[PDB]
Amino acid sequence: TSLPTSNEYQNEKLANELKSLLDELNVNELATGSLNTYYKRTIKISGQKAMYALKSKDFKKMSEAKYQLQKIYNEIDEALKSKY
Amino acid sequence: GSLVVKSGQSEDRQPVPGQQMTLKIEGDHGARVVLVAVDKGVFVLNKKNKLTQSKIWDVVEKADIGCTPGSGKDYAGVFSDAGLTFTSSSGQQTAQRAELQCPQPAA
Repeated sequence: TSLPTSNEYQNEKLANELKSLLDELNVNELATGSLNTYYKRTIKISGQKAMYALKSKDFKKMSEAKYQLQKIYNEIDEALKSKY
Repeated sequence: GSLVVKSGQSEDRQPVPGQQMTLKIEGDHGARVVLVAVDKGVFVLNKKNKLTQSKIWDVVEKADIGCTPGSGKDYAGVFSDAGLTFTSSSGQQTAQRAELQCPQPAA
């Protein structure tokens, strides 16, 4: 077949990255349940930003919510290692 | 000593409410440090009676027993105004002082 044209492969790559974090969002939203109220405040604010970005397919929001949801995921991972 | 409190982070100016940040504390080895973090709006309401190191040295200077910036009427007046007593076996000794406070200037 004809190979995918220009932006179509790039937008699909961004959607696959956002889809990967949303699979463990329910795990991470849970994982803040035994953590401090800041993490639980941050992830539910950051979670809807990723959820809307995937279904709206806006490039600006899908870029920002990818790095935003990655940031709180790093904070949770450092929280769970420091809490033991 | 030399106690200094600064930020551990070098970026992310104005952090978000609830965010984790690193408090960096440089100070003398073996020292015990106490902390309190207050909103400045308390101090805009009432900033009186705040303790500082300059007021500590001011309290010590108010507890000083010397009353004059040096010199004196004689050798005995030199020691007595400085805050010292002297007594020799030959007989020369300082003036008697029975008051803890310093004599008040005429002003």
